[PDB]
Amino acid sequence: RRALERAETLRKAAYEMAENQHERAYHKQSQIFQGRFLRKDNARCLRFYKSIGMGYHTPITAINGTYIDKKCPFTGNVSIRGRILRGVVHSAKMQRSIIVRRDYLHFVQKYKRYERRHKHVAAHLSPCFRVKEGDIVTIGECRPLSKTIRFNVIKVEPVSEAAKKRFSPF
Amino acid sequence: MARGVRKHLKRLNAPKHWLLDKMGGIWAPRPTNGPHGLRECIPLILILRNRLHYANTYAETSMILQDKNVLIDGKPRTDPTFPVGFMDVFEIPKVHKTFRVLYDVKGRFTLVPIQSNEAGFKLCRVQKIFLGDKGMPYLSTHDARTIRFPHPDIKTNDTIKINLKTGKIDEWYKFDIGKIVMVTGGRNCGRIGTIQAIDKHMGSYTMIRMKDTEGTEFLTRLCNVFVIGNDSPAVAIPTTKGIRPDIIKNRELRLRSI
Amino acid sequence: LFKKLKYPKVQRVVTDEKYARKQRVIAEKKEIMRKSLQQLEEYKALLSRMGKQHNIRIY
Amino acid sequence: GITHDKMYKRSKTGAVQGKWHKKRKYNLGRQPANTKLIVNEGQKISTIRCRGGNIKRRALRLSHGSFAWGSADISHKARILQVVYNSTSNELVRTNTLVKGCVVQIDSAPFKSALSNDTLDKEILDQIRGDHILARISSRPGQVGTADGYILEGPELLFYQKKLAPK
RNA sequence: GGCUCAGGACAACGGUUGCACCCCCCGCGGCGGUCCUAGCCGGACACCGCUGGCAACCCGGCGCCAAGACGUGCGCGCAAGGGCGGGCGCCCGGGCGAGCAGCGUGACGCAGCGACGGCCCGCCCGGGCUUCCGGGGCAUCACCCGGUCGGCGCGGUCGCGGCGCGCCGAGGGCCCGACGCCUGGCGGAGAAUCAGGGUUCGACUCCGGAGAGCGGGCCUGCGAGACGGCCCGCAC
Ligand SMILES: [Mg+2]
Ligand SMILES: [Mg+2]
Ligand SMILES: [Mg+2]
Ligand SMILES: [Mg+2]
Ligand SMILES: [Mg+2]
Ligand SMILES: [Mg+2]
Ligand SMILES: [Mg+2]
Repeated sequence: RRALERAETLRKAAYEMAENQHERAYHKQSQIFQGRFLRKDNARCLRFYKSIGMGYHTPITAINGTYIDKKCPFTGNVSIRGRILRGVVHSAKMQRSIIVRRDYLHFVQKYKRYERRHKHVAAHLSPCFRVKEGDIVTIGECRPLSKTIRFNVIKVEPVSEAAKKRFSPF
Repeated sequence: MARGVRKHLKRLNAPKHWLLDKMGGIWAPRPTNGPHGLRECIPLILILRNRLHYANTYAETSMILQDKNVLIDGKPRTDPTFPVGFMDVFEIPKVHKTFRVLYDVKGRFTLVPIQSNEAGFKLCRVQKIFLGDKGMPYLSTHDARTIRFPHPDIKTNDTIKINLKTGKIDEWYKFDIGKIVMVTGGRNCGRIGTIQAIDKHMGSYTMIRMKDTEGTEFLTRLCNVFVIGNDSPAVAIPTTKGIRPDIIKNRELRLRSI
Repeated sequence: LFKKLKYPKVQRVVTDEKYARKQRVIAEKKEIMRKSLQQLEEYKALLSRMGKQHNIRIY
Repeated sequence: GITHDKMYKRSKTGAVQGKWHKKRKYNLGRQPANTKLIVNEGQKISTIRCRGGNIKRRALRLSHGSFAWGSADISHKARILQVVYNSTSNELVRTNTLVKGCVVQIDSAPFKSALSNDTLDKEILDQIRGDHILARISSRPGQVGTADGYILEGPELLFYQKKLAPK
């Protein structure tokens, strides 16, 4: 019975989407062959998802969600490869993108002391994740998605609001 | 930004283990493409001129090679810049000399004279298993040799014994703990040891730990670990069994020889 | 169409050795195909305990 | 001439970057093919010598293509009648220009020649009884020289029907 | 290969990643099934003979002949592209850290090789872009950007990408110094000096980058925005 409820919920999302005439085009998952939704039995899978590997687990929201994102690392058509980094959220104002703040130390040999430095890194945030300012995120490297974006969010660790901004190298 | 591929090689930019003299000349030979690449090979002329001393100039080496007096795995080669590599066969029938190209403890190429019982084959390291046209399985080796329809039991990083006469596999050595290996690159080139641990890091290099027979222990990455048999070596090895002496011991040896 | 003696050398004449060369080439190609077929057959006979995926010859 | 180099763009902060070399042939571009539906006339396709000696062909005019009905597994070669919708601009539709993603009308003769009676998807049978069937383009003309696709069905068919019904 | 350092100040460059977004001549090793006159096919030009223009540079017309040149092509179905083919919380072979490859089947299309057989695949060197860190001075430069920031769709490219176009929303950077201006600014490996800590320089031998009077465009070719290759404007 649990699978049946999922299929009905997914099926509605496809048909209420066709009633949003404001949209210029019909957005779909490339892997799934439209036409399975005309089958009354639940003999076929209606949603596609994958495991990115490296020990990370797929969120239940992506598996049970009703959203389309070709740049998502779980339901889209991109692959994670290279460097995995961490940081805190700096701004979340774009449609599906954020700015990540990274902090590190730089050593000066003449004075035998350090300097605190930071860089800004832009990344893509899939709808499966909810993020506010100050949370800690883990980002994986992918192929160029835009002029400044080469990373994708993979894990979010909430932080309490009102907490003190602190220098947090990661 | 050069408009095309490079064809020259300055003497100072050449690999160190070739041991070219600084003032020999401005230029150095540029090996052509072949079984082995630039950084893991050595041109034929260097062996024929600066090692065996059979020739004193480029022209003599070219004449000798044209006369087809040198065989490399049973096939005469006329290219003065043909690249020679590890676990090759170097036989000169006209002087009844047969050698196998290996690495010395110091990390240089050496010629180990061999017998006829073991001079009709070579050992190859398998680096890749891929599907070719029509889904037919294949395999590739460190010497740029591709074999079709191999045994399923053969996996990556194994060692393969191919007969030179025909070019067919006869047996293979699995990659496992307790198998004698030889290091083919890095700071530990030429050493012989036995695998003791295999530690794999996700998304990065795999590290191999082996112990020398005397008791020494050293580490290297899997990309330059070469199995040369089970427990005991399948092929001949230089006089010293891959034991690198210390500076003090080497200085004592030098003084003794002086 | 139909001192020294100078005449042009004839071209496009098929003497004995051309026939032998063509026959040898044909035989070599035929035996190559036969050996490949035999190797495929023996490999297929092997793998009795595993799957396989090769392009089946049509016709 | 035409280039896709990033050296002529501004930086993420909005600053202007200096030009430190001349134009290179790695980063060149070419004019669009603008493939036109036929509706000295015939199919015309051109060949282009690309980098490495590779060959690329752009269609300038075509009239036919292969279309597949996935649900019943029926594929035939059909004639394209005209473009009726495009998600990028109405000007492409007016000019009858073929690109990937275009929604077109194909002749129903090949598909009504058989299985006009078999109980399949009802929404497609009604189209079969008529003269044209809504379809979509899946290939990239201008790169491969073909215009292939599939017959619509499911939610997308309803979406496009509602889109182009009130007109 | 050789010459030089004009240009260019989040760029070039140095170390460290990646292409599951890529191209690659020679060489080495494999592979080699091709739908519908083969004792061996067809026509030309070059050089050359005759005949000529023009100060030079340059070429014209007629005429028999060769190919490892050009064209056609004997041949056991095969190029590119396109539709369909896995799950029910996650994990526990061709191959991976990673659903990546290959294959079957329904439709299209007949690309390449073949008048002394090589299309194709792998390696190799090389290139293209790309991750992280470093990367001049002036605050009598304090606010700057408007394809500028992001999303959707198509096109083009060897290929990802505001690279370009249409629509949508608004964003992005900054005293941890943005933007602007200046430099008698190519960078590094390194050089001079000398308790230790440091200061100054770095046209020139090795590596990398850029250019061939200034600014643009392009053919050939695997590979050039080539200049001891061609076209245009300007100045000589
Ligand atoms: Mg035929
Ligand atoms: Mg021919
Ligand atoms: Mg200057
Ligand atoms: Mg230089
Ligand atoms: Mg140049
Ligand atoms: Mg030029
Ligand atoms: Mg030149």
